[PDB]
Amino acid sequence: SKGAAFVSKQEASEVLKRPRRYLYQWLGAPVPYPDPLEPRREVCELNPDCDELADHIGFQEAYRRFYGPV
Amino acid sequence: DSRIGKLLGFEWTDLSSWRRLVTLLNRPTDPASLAVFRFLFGFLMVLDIPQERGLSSLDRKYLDGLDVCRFPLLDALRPLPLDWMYLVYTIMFLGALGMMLGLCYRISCVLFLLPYWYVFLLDKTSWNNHSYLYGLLAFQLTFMDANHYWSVDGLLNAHRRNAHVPLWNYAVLRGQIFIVYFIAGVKKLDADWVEGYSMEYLSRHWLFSPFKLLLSEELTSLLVVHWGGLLLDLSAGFLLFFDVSRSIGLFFVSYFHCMNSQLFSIGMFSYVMLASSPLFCSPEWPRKLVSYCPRRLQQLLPLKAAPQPSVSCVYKRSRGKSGQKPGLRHQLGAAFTLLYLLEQLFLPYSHFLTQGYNNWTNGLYGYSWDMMVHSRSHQHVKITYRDGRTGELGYLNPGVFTQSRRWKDHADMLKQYATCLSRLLPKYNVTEPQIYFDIWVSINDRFQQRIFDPRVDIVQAAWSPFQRTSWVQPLLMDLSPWRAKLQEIKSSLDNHTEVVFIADFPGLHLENFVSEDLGNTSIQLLQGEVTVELVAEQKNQTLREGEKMQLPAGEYHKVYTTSPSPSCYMYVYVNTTELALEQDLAYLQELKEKVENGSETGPLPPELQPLLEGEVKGGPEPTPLVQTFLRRQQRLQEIERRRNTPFHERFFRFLLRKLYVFRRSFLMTCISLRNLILGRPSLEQLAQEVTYANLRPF
Ligand SMILES: C/C(=C\Cc1c(C)c(O)c2ccccc2c1O)CCC[C@H](C)CCC[C@H](C)CCCC(C)C
Ligand SMILES: *[C@@H]1O[C@H](CO)[C@@H](O[C@@H]2O[C@H](CO)[C@@H](O)[C@H](O)[C@H]2NC(C)=O)[C@H](O)[C@H]1NC(C)=O
Ligand SMILES: *[C@@H]1O[C@H](CO)[C@@H](O[C@@H]2O[C@H](CO)[C@@H](O)[C@H](O)[C@H]2NC(C)=O)[C@H](O)[C@H]1NC(C)=O
Ligand SMILES: *[C@@H]1O[C@H](CO)[C@@H](O)[C@H](O)[C@H]1NC(C)=O
Ligand SMILES: *[C@@H]1O[C@H](CO)[C@@H](O)[C@H](O)[C@H]1NC(C)=O
Repeated sequence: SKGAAFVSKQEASEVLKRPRRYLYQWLGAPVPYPDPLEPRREVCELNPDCDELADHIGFQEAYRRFYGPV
Repeated sequence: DSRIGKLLGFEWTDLSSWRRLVTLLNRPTDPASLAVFRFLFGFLMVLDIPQERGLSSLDRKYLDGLDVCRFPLLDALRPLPLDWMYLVYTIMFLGALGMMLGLCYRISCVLFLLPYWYVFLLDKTSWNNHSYLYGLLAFQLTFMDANHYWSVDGLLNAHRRNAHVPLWNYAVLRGQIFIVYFIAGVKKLDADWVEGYSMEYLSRHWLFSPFKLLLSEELTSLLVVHWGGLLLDLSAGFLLFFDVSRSIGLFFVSYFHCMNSQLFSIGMFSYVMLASSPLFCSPEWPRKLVSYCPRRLQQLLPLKAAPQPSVSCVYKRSRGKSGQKPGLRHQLGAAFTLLYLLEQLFLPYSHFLTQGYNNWTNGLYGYSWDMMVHSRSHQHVKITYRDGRTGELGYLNPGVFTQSRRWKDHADMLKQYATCLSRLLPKYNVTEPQIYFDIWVSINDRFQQRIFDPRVDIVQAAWSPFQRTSWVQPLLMDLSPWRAKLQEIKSSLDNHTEVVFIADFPGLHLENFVSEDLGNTSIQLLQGEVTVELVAEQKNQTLREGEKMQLPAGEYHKVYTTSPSPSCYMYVYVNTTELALEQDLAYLQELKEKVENGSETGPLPPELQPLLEGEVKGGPEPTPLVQTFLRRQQRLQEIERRRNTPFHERFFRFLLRKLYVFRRSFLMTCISLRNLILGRPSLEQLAQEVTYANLRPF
């Protein structure tokens, strides 16, 4: 439980979980749950943000160091 | 004169000796089609750099100071700082522009080639067939004399203006496209493609609507989607070469590429293939097209006069002079053509040498041309770590310190991830760890099953490229026919119940924790022998075929396999909390409908007043049920409004978004080039510029 990296035993051991899907949405649209590998890397349709890269650990601090207080 | 000579374009006697082969492979040929293809390829790569190569998103992928686990082919390769990466992409853009305009063609091709392969080899997760094809085409075009017609370098140099080129420039490109089509076709001669499992659900797209007038969906998903693709791959391989079958081949191939562009999000690959299709036509089609225009257009379009002699071709001398002896560049061209085509044929089937990369599929993805042949789906991923000092056991967030998710399917990427975690965890108070992985995955709708041994420490595991990995679980092809029966079980359920099918090896066991929400969960055994243990009271029951058990909700349980063969079972569960919330929401909706239509004359409860008002102002905070109802109603209205949108608005938004991407890429590149050249200013100025760069166009 020391940071975002670690998880508890309970959350790690839930096999029967509702999966958020790399392609399209679990909520709607065809073929979300099957994986086509060749298509380009993009995720659930939302506001004009292309990728999940901003969800990485420590993104805000590194971005502030490099490009200042945006 | 001979029919074989006319059909194939060369006589048998031309192949009798090496010298005649060199002469055949360096005969004069018109340059026009090659020039048109060079222009189109340059334009498409220029459009592709700011979109798929990731220049717009590169500020959030190679950010300095961030700790990320990379996946390069060679561990020696490492990214440069962000600014030098933007300089590299700038050099790529300049090379692409030079190739498009044909200005300093060889330097432009080199400047596009070296950075492209540097970026390609740096990350294995961004590999795919249509990037490998672009790399190969850039490699081929570096040597070809594609700047002899409709090129700025022709205007700056008389000797290279509308000149002949050797035949092998066309031969290599035609061979590449033929190899792509034929290898893709043969790779799709698989049990999962000819039977209707891969791409089973793509028949529901509205583009296939006319086919449904004459065929059912089940046949439409087999005859048209699957068999049609194979037949078109082989035929488009063969038809385009011969003059008789070129028109029908062009029509079918254009239709095929347009549909692939609309159905998928592959990118510029469909347009590149469309631009490569005309090369099987005669070499001189742009010239006759230019001839068939009014004089006013001819004053602007390229030259129509016959091409002049060149020096990079072997000219047969009919003046009685002895034939021109081939020099060195001609022999090198012939050898390059033969060896390159042989290597291109060999490489897709080179998976028996690099066995370290082999998996349930064959080798790394990108250079096999097996497009849309295998579809995978993952259920669970558990990463356990044991500390080397205290002995504590803990669990990691599955997608930690990573940006892609192909590491769940390849042993080598798993080993790199394990080493990265080993180096990084000591920053988080963890000594020399031992890391274990447990990943469940199913390919083409089979039983979900482990892919790596969950009892092997990946940090200290053994891996070499040219030896088979000893901790990759085999794929059970003996359980394939069950995919029939399972589908029937998928159709026997209500709108709420859900099913998950599991197959497990002997000796191994699965520990699971049913959450409190998933009440009324059951486990049924399909084949083999298992024992289900509840740890709350330490009670284990052995289940035989066709037996069902009601598992606890909110407690741990374990399933052990105790048969000589793998055991297959199934979890069938229903989410009780969602059901109760849905019933309550339906009751509330019924009450508001009674209020609106005049019924329920009595005063409404206070908790219902926010629903009619629709706004929380000057009153108590709403209950969670009211908030959920209002959120659902607002979401439904938003979706309904989105559906009712005219086409022109969607087109305008698409154009504005693309313009935003291009503008952001250009501004970020300019900022970093200024940083490199004139140095880095204060933080406030950097923040101001970055805020300006991200602004929406409006
Ligand atoms: C998605 C499909 C194949 C994968 C693919 C892709 C995406 C490519 O970009 C390829 C480019 C070059 C070579 C092979 C490629 C490839 O394999 C099948 C798509 C099938 C399509 C939707 C069916 C309609 C067209 C058929 C052939 C019409 C036939 C009509 C019959 C009555 C004869
Ligand atoms: C618990 O879930 C089971 C499935 O795990 C459901 O059982 C269904 O119950 C109805 C009762 O009328 C039968 O018609 C269906 O055939 C049953 N489904 C099966 C066997 O898959 C049910 O939703 C839940 N039952 C209880 C008692 O909570
Ligand atoms: C219930 O039965 C299972 C069936 O295997 C038991 O699992 C074994 O447990 C012992 C220790 O109790 C281990 O040494 C064995 O290796 C386990 N077997 C396998 C195949 O892994 C389980 O222990 C039993 N539980 C109780 C409480 O009696
Ligand atoms: C444990 O890690 C925390 C969080 O990173 C850090 O503040 C601290 O220095 C570490 N504690 C010890 C006792 O090493
Ligand atoms: C079950 O339904 C509840 C309804 O609130 C939802 O939050 C949850 O994500 C679902 N899944 C599980 C595993 O509880």
